Amino acid sequence: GWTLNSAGYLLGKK
Repeated sequence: GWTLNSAGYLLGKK
């Protein structure tokens, strides 16, 4: 699904 620090952190913020 969606990660906390792996989706919006170290990769890109939405």
